Amino acid sequence: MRAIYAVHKTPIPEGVKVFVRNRRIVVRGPRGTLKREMRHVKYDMSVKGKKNKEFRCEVWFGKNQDEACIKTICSHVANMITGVTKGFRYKMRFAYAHFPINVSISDDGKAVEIRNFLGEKLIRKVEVREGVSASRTDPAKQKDELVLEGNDIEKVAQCAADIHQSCLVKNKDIRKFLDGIYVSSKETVV
Amino acid sequence: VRKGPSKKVTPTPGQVLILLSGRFRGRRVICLKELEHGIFLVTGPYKVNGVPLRRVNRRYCICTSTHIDISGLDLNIPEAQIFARRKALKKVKKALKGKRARAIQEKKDQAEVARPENSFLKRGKKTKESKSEEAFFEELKEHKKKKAGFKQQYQKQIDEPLIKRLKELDPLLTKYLSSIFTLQVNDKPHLMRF
Amino acid sequence: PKPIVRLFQPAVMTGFKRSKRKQDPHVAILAIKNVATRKHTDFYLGKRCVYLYRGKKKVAGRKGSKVKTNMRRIWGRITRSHGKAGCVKAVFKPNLPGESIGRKVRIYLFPSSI
Amino acid sequence: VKPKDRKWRGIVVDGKNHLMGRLAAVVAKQLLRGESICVVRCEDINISQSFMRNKFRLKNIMRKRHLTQPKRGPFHYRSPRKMFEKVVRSMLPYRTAHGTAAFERLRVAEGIPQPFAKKKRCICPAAHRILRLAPNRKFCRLGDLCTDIGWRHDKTIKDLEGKRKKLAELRWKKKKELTKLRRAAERLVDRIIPRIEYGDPKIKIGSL
Amino acid sequence: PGFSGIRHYEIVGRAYPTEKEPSPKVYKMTVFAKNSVVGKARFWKLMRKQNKVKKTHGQVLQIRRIFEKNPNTIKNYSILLRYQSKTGVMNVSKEYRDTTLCGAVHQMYMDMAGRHHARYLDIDIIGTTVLKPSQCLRPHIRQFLQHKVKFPLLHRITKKLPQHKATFLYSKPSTYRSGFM
Amino acid sequence: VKAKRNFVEIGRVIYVRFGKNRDTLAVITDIIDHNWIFADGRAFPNGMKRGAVNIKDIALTHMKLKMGHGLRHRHLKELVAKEDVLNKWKKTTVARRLEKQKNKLNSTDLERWRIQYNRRQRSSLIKVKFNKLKKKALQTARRLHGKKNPIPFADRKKPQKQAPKEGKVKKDDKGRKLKDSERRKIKKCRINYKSLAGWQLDVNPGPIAGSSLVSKV
RNA sequence: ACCAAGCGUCUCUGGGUCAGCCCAGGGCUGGCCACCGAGCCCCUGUCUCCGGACAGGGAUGACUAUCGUGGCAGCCCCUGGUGGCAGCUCCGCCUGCCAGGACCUGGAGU
RNA sequence: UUGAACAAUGGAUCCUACGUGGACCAUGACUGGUAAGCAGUGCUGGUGAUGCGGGGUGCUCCGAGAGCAGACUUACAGAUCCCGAGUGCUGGCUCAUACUCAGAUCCCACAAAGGAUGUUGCUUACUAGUGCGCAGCUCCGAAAAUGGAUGGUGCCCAAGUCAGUGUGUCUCCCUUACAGUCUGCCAUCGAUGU
RNA sequence: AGCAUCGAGGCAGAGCAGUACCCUUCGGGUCUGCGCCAACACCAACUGGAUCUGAACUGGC
RNA sequence: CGGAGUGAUUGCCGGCACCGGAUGUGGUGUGCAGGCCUGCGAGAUGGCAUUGAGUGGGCAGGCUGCAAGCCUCCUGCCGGUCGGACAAACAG
Repeated sequence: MRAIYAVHKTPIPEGVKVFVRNRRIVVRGPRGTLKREMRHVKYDMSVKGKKNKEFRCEVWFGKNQDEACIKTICSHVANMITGVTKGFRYKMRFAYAHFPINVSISDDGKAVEIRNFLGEKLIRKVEVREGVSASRTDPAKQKDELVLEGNDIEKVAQCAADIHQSCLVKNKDIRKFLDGIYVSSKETVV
Repeated sequence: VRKGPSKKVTPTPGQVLILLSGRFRGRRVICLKELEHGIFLVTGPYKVNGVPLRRVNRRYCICTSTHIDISGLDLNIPEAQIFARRKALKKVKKALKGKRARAIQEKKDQAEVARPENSFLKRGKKTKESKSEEAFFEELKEHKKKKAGFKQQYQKQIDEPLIKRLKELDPLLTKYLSSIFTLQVNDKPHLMRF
Repeated sequence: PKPIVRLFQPAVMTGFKRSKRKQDPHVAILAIKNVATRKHTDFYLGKRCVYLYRGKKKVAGRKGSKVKTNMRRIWGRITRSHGKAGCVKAVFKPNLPGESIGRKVRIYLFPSSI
Repeated sequence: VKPKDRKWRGIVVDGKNHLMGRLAAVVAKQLLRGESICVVRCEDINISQSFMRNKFRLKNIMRKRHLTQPKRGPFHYRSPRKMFEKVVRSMLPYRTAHGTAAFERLRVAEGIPQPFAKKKRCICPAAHRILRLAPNRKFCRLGDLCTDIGWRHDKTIKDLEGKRKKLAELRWKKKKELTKLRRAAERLVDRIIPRIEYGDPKIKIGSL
Repeated sequence: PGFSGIRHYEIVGRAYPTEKEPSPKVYKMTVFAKNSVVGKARFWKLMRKQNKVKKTHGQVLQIRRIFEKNPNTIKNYSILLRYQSKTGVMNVSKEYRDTTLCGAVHQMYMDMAGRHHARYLDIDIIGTTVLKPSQCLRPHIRQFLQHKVKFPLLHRITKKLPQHKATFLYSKPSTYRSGFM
Repeated sequence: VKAKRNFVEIGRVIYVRFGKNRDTLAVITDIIDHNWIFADGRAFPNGMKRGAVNIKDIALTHMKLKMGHGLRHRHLKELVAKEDVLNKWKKTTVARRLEKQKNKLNSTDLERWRIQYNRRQRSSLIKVKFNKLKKKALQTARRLHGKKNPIPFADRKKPQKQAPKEGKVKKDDKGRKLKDSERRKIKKCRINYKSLAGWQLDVNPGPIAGSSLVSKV
């Protein structure tokens, strides 16, 4: 079965403009600008409003995988809208039983550093993507807390996952030894 | 819209043909009349095309859809005297086995072929010889010369009122016949009408 | 110079009549230019065709030209079609050589019937 | 351009966005029919399946070696041009005189070198990836596969192709201006001698 | 569609009247078969195996190929069939939009071959019917049962005769044009 | 997409390309499914006879009618007449490409020669005039975007020169200037001398906008 | 005498055009009589610029005038040959000097 | 109605010289055996004794049977190229990250139980959703030793797979066997007139 | 064969023009217009099924 | 031969200037003007457009370099072939 038509729409807020051409979606906004070349697919991806604008992704004679990938493209564009309007901010909380994980953002913005993870003398260097700021929160607000804020949910969440996978536990029962840096919340910078 | 039946594309008097082979490849000529079945007398005028009074097989010419309206022109020609036989001693190589069909379809050919005349000593062709390679060569030269001069009479007798007719008809026909027909890379003979 | 004029169609000798593992060297297959359907071969059916190749010694040229040439000619006729994609079956005399395959062959518009 | 290539004449086929084996087969049949072909930009040729699938296919192909002496064994080329030449070889009867004649009419090249950049290149509709593969389907790139198995000259050809494209853009703009003023000349003559076109009932022997 | 290679016959037959049964019952089958040979074949394959009347003891009174009354209006034919698989028999109800009943039957046969690897002699057509657009239960039919269906031609490949199938096409194609050439 | 498209809808005018009624017009009177449509085209010259056509066989024309499914001939012919679809089609670009092709096909030998003689006449002028315009535009490009001699004029050692054979006519050429019609044509084409100077080696002009058309099908 | 081109006879053989018989398909009189209500159609408003959405209502959706179904008419067509919507079964018939017409175009032997 | 059909250059009566008397293959017709390219049988046909076209290759499969040539046409089976014949036409289905690349005409060159919320269809119970199921393809199950084999290449809206279609009609339904038809010649066995 | 034809990218895309703009990373997107069948006269046409072009006749006057 | 149209093309004498490394854009390269750009535009042809003489301004320049004459049209004279002549390789 091939549906003659399927469309998924994403309402665009005011103050944000979503340009799209050749399936290269560019999104402007107060927090900045994003681009995404969703050219690995062959769908319509237009913006079709004057008063209240919407990004509509359409597929003509597609299959259920197309009716699903339309929604995932629309969701990516909605996350770009969020990243340019309110921004993304992932808060990672440190967890350690005996050895204080000492985290240090390097000279530039990049390169989070993890030392004394589980007593190990290794040092975990995680050089963050450009487009995402990592800042260590002061212990008054919340001790043992890093926050990664940006305009690209992909970049921010992948930096969070990179810090996570840098602080992993090997050769031990991971039901015990629960140490690591864990994403405590996926918030917005608003 | 009518497909109609199939017909034998054949040259008519006053039809522009295109010679497919020979000394004059692709030249456009005017079919005058049919001499034998399938052999026609043509001339793309010796002033227009440069093609003299000539014969052509219906098989080495393209029959275009250009008709000249050759009406009212003197097309009488001593075909036997102009075009020699070139095969002397017409039908003697072996003693005739008899022509032993008695009334129809041998006699009706033998009598019809005993009717026509023979190109006599001047208007006939000359078979070759040596005579010190020159006593034949010179005499052949003047024989050919006088035969060409005798043919020029009839050729101009046709071509002077034939050009005055095609110019009278419309003036571009003389350049139409002066131009030679060629095939180029984008011409597909199996699709070209004529 | 005199106007050199082209009154033939080019074709390629695409091998001999053959099954998968044996062949008939008497009937050559020819693919004609811009002819790509069987309907378009009814023109060339019956036409004469010549295969031109170059020797070393000088052989006599055209009939009556009395000048020799390095070209040599094998004349034939297009006898039938072959398949659906515009190939024809032609017969030559003498049979086309073996290094004739993948080579050009001229197909003249005579004997003409239109 | 070197002398032997200065002597070259034939068809130039843009191998970009072409399915490798379908390209090879069209090129092979035409070489057998006697054409000279140069398949240019063999790094941009496409293959019909996933990158990883074709990578493993090439791995298992290069697994094949003569165990007594490999230097005599099946040669596994790292150049996209040479991989393509071997696919075309396989499609041709290269172990006969006419087969090697066809294979030597084949003229594969990488990037777009000069005797072929000076020429109008074409594409085979059959064997073209866009006109052949369903958009649903996956595909890879021969230059990607060849750099995967080696072939240190991808970027070297990318730079040279960028330079060629800049020169081509200059020439394209000059050609645009010249075709502008050539239409100008045509109209100027259309004033003098009106163009007689095929769609005309006036062309006849009572006219003309 | 085009040339449904199937003809519809309404065959009527009985048994030769014996002296015990001087008026045997009369049966009328509806057969969608390539030709009348296969049609009468199927008729007798049902006569035997449902009535114990054999082609050699039976007698065809009518055959009557049926032509479509108005082939210029689209109908929605629901075909109820049964077919044999590697395992046993399965009942199927399918439906097709077509201008002719023989067209819908050829559509059904090629569809069954595609989806289930069924064959002509392994498919047995139980009743066929024509449905009002309010009675078609399948999605790929209900999507065309609207009045003004409308869609573009997007990844088109521009079918063209072999006479001018460019082997080298020195131009640049475009899958999204109207495709006149 | 931002391009405007043609849809397959009841009321379309389609170009039937294959079949006994090839190269004709038709109206989509119904859509069978996503592969087949039902088209009637007997309101057209030698058009189709109300059959079922394949979407691979059809081609979509730029226009469309306001009609319901399966419109009878009585109303469809008056709609195509009132909306003037035949002329609106013959005025298109594809119509003229197809008509030039079909006229080349059905052209006789006299017609082919007349076109060939016309182009052989017009080429004697087009070649010269294109060479003239190209020469003058490239000279303008040199005068604008080139490198002029820092040496002024009448202060450079002007070169050696031959003698006019002592017995030749003078025969001044008046064509040494661009005529005002030529100048207006160039000023209309508004050449980009930036581009004309950016590339040194001469190139061939490509084809022209309507090279493959026949005006007024 | 030989080689080649052409035109014919006869015996076969391949590929075509128009026909003829019998039917079919349509068109026009928006033919006439009776049914159909939807795959809908039309008029409003609002949201909107969406190759539109929804809520209303309307069979004056009348007078010719969207589409279909059952039957009964006259007149016109090249527009076709069961790849069609079919005659007194099935099957269109006829295969092309021996169920009968006019031709076209190749090939083999003679 | 000379009393069933069809066929039939045939019936009767003899004499006589040899070779053979290892067989083998195929099929629910089977028997012994776990089985075997095992052993032993039955009917028929083949191989032996037999070439030719196809199955890449193969004594046995499929077609067909063989004097020397010419023309036409086909069988089995085929058409991405190798390789003659459509990168035919019309609807589907399938995408397979491996070292068995998904798959790819009989024999035959393997695959099973079991499993999958991959996907396409259909039946069916419940009041659009949730259950059972059933078929098509796909995936796992799926391990051997020189490097290697749908025959190679490769193929992915296929060049895989399932159907339909190519009609004395077809825009493209064509290819060709030593087979069918016609012709010439050679030889054989005859008939007729001599 | 006339040994005539050299943009790039794309293919679910307006084309073209602009001495306009952003980096959204230097080829992508935005913006402004419809003159570019250069008067009018088309489709937002465009798959080379195209374009261009006649190898042109014997010497001298 | 000659006349008109067109001033384009080729070759050469100078000098000037400019390029080209994927296999120099080199097939041992390219261009070179009594001019060009922008305004006015006498007149003449069509109902304002076309064509078009000069002229203002600006920018350049072999301050007309030489030789030929290609091409389209018009028109010939003498002499020659016209014996490959009904096809025999694009008449070579």
